[PDB]
Amino acid sequence: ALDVRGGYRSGSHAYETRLKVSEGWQNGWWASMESNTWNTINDVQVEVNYAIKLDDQWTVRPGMLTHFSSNGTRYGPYVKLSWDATKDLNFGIRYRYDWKAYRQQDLSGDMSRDNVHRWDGYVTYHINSDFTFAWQTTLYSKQNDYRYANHKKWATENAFVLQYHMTPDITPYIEYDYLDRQGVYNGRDNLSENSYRIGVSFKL
Ligand SMILES: CCCCCCCC
Ligand SMILES: CCCCCCCC
Ligand SMILES: CCCCCCCC
Ligand SMILES: CCCCCCCC
Repeated sequence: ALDVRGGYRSGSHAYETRLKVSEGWQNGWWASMESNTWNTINDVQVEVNYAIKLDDQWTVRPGMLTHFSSNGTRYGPYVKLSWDATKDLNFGIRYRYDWKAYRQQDLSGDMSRDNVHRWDGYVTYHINSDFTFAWQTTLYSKQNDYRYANHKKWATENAFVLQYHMTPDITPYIEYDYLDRQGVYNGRDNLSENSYRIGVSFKL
């Protein structure tokens, strides 16, 4: 599947575009590659996991998200648990440890590693043949002496996605995210970060 997404961030006063290609294999392997651009008025991420079928409803996915930026490489081993409660309702939970392969100045001025503990919760609800609603909730916290742009050692994200199944292989969507007070505009941080996004996913 190919996903193209454009987004506006209200606190950062910035536009971002994501181009993403993802595929599940019948042997259980799954992978994704994406690029994200950032235009104030950049990253590449590779994700791989393996789907362990516990039964017809339950799947465990050991995986890793590798994140490439100009600062360097960040490795995010994870485990995701997925439950298809019904054909129309799926729940998911993931814990990921984001470990930076590069050292950065911490809040005390010492060189350390800005590693992160990250949890995501997922609910996907196929409302009817036309629409699917998905919510992803996220909590991450710092392992070491660093902070987020909200002046805390932790922050949240909440992503709300409405997908319209126009075609069986074309799915336009709209999305609203609240990314905590993590907006940064001209060195000034602690801004409310609303995120408004529109995209479309294309199946083969
Ligand atoms: C899923 C990998 C677990 C890594 C946790 C490390 C905590 C210091
Ligand atoms: C068994 C996983 C529960 C997922 C919680 C959903 C939070 C949006
Ligand atoms: C179609 C009306 C029910 C949809 C609400 C469920 C959560 C988005
Ligand atoms: C079912 C949608 C949940 C919305 C949560 C909003 C949290 C402030």
